[PDB]
This record gives sequence, structure tokens and C-alpha cells, in this order.
Amino acid sequence: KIEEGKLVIWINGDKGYNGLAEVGKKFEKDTGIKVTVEHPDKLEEKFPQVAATGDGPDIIFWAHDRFGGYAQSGLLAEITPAAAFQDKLYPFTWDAVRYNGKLIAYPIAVEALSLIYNKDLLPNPPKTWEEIPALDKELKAKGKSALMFNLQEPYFTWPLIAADGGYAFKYAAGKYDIKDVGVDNAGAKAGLTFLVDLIKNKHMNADTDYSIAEAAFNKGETAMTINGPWAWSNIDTSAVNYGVTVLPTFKGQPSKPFVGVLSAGINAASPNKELAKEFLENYLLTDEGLEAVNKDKPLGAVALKSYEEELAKDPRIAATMENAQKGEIMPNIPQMSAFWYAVRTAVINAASGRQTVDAALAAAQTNAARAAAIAEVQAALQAALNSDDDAVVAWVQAVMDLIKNGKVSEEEAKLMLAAAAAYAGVLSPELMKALGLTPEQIARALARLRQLLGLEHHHHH
Repeated sequence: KIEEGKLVIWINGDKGYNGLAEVGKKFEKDTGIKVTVEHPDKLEEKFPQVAATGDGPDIIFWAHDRFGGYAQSGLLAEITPAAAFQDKLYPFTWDAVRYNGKLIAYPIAVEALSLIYNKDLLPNPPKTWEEIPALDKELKAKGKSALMFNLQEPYFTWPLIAADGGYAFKYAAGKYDIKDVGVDNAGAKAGLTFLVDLIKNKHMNADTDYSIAEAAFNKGETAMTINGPWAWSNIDTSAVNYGVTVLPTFKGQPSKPFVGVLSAGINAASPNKELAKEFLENYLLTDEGLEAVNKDKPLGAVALKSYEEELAKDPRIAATMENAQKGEIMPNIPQMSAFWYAVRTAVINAASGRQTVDAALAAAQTNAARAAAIAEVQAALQAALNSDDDAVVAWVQAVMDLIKNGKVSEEEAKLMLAAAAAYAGVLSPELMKALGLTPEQIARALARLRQLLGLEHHHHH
């Protein structure tokens, strides 16, 4: 299915695919091994579909956050770079490509938000968030504002919320602990409280979204914004004299933006794994290889220390890496979906005054953790869905039916799914304790689930 003796590479069309093709031509000239670079749309969804049956590319390039899911499905070869090669990339970028105590991809490039400022309004940007109210006062007297950034998406507000102690999921003992969410601790509450106070004191508008903030900064109306390297081109077009710098501190702690790592994984079914390793380690992840890609389309900051030191002569790239080194590697697990939605709701609810900061973040903590736990026991039940016992299959089917008909509240779902998993013989004491449940609870829940299934299946309304 995958052709032996050559390399097929998938990378998104917004990257330097022609330059990667030039690295492949050099590989071919040296070895005889041909390299094909393709940029299909939705490669991040096509890959799991084709790799599941042993087809697809030898190498896939994508944001690191998807690779945990791919590794869970058995779609990636585990990589074994030697110590000397590992030392050539920034050590925190390897923290982006771990799964189950192993490495599952090569880090290529690094992106994170920075502080962007208008040097003609603000030649000396603030070192602290706490300085921004006073700055805004003085700029408001000139018909300007100090800071406008996207408040609608929690990716943009996270650096402040995480500064004094918020975190998404805690890493522990070789995996992310999906029980340990850091959304409602005192640090997260302090950062969101500062954001909400900026809104209450009229230095920001709760309504500000991406396009409003971008337009305001590029028209010279606000002295600062928070954005990533994807945005610089538009500012270039606007001829604002801008600088890019380290984000301000909060309570004396660095802002902690999420870090995304462009990564290269190897298909678990590739007959060319050693060739892929030689290509990535000895051709792509060199000064010459990254320069070829970068000359086609800029990569931004890169994971390779030697070439990042050259790119960092651009002070914007230097600032991107400085903020990345102060940031939080985005967890590479599918549970982040629930996190994103939960925190989004919390910030909007607190910023609009529908909830206190304390209640909004309590809700987001509960919702993110509960969704992760429900997904764990749901995976166990999926193992029961594809078993060879038709009584078991019929039963777990019935329970799924019962929930999709809305006969079970979100807050009862964990106990009910655990009772289903216990009757089906797929609930283990490790999972039971990790759900925070006890056998007595599960048995009472099981009687109740018997009743609910009875009314749902053998009852005339």
C-alpha cells in the first residue's frame, strides 16, 4: 500500500512545501531515494482514516496537539533519536511530542503569542499588566486606548489566566492527568479577575473579538495588541511602526501563552521508517534544510537551536521564542476539546457579568474534568461495543440510546456509564477509583439504570 524505497510526505499548504521538496531533492541526489511532498486539504482528518488501514504518507507534518490522538490509535511509529540529536533541539519542544513515556514525533517549529506595540504611541511598552490601567488613562486623554485584543477565544486570554498558576491538564508520571485540571485554582481566578477588572474600569470592552482588535491596532487606534506571527503580515501592510516583545508579567510572574509545535510523525505502517528518520534528522533538521523551507514560506521560530539563533536576529522571532519558553506546551490529548469549550464559556460569562469569576471558573473546571472522565468510561463501553457477546452489545447499545434520548443528566452520566461498564464486565477497579466512585454507588446506580432502561424499552406511554 505504502510504496517501499521512497518517501511520501504530507504537509499543510500554508507551509513551505516547495522548500521541503528541495530538501527532498537533496536527499535524492545523495541517496537515490525519491521524495514526494503533497499538501492535501484536511490532511489532519485524512491521515487517521487512511493510516487506520495501513495506507497514507510515510511522514505527516501537523500541529503537535493532534499527535496524541494519533498515537492512541496506534497510527504512529515511536521515534528513537539518539541523545546527541535530541540535544540539537530546544528541550521543551520534546515535551510537545511525548506519549505514554515515549516520543512520537520530531519537533520542527514553535509558535506562541507575543505583545505587539505601536512604537509611535508607546516607545517603551509596559513590563507588567498592572501598569496598563494608568497607561490607558493617559492614552484615553488623546483619543487612543492602551490595549485591544481578542477576548472571545480563550487561547488569547489564557496567558494572563495562567500567569499566577492556571494550567490545562497537569503532566504526571508519563501522561497527562485528566483528573487534574487547573482552571479554578487561586492563580487562574486572580488572572481572570484582573481581566474582568480591566473591563469594569472601562479599559477594555467585553465585546472585543479578533477582527475588532486587529482593525484597531492596524489603524493606529490602540497602542498594543496580543497576537501571533500569522498576524504580522497584515500589520506590515498597514505600515504601523510596530514592535513584538515579551508579554507583560502578572503579579511578577510571566504570562504563559500556549505553545504550538509543528511536528513530523512517522506512519506506523511505513516500510520506510529508517529512511524517514535519516531524512528528518540529517536533512530537514539542519541549518540548510530549515533554511530551504523558510526561504519558501517563513516558519517563524524553529525548534533547531543552531538555526533559531540565526532567525532570532529578527527581534520578532526572538520575542516569539522568548514567550514560548515562558509558555505552557498545549496538552496533546483529545480531552483538550472539552477544555477549550469550558474555558471559553467561563471567560465570556465572567466578562459579561452573567457569573462571578469564582462561579464561572468553578463551572469550567467541573465541565472540563467531567467531560474527560465521561470519555474514559465511554471508551471502556466502546470496547464493549465491539465485543463478540451480543447480550453485552445489545445492552451497551441500549444505554447509549437512553442517553442520546436525554433520559440521563450530564451530572448522572458518569455513574450511569460506570454501572453499564460494570454489568458489561469492562469496568476495572482502576477505572472505578479514577472516576471517584465506589461499588455501593455503582450498584445503586445499576438498579436505577435497570429502571430507566425498563421505562425506555418496555413501557407504553
